[PDB]
Amino acid sequence: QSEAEKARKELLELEALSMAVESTGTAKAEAESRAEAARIEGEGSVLQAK
Amino acid sequence: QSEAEKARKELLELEALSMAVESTGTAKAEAESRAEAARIEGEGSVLQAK
Repeated sequence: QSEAEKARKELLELEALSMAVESTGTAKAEAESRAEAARIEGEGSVLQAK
Repeated sequence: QSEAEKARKELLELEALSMAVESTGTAKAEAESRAEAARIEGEGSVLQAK
């Protein structure tokens, strides 16, 4: 079990990176989809006001 | 049982590291996913206000 835990620490160190990529990708993809829509709506609003 | 406890201390000393990696990786992955989204929303908000 001690040898399994030496190996398991490295697996947990890798899962911490896989979980950071999956979480940041999801959060960034949603936030950037809102930022693009709000910029399109904002640039459109400047012309509509004109 | 005394010989088993000498070996078991080393296993528990290793599990304390595995448990620190699993807990810190989970906490960091969530917090950084919020920090990235809140930065995208903040930089987007500066342009929307402009």
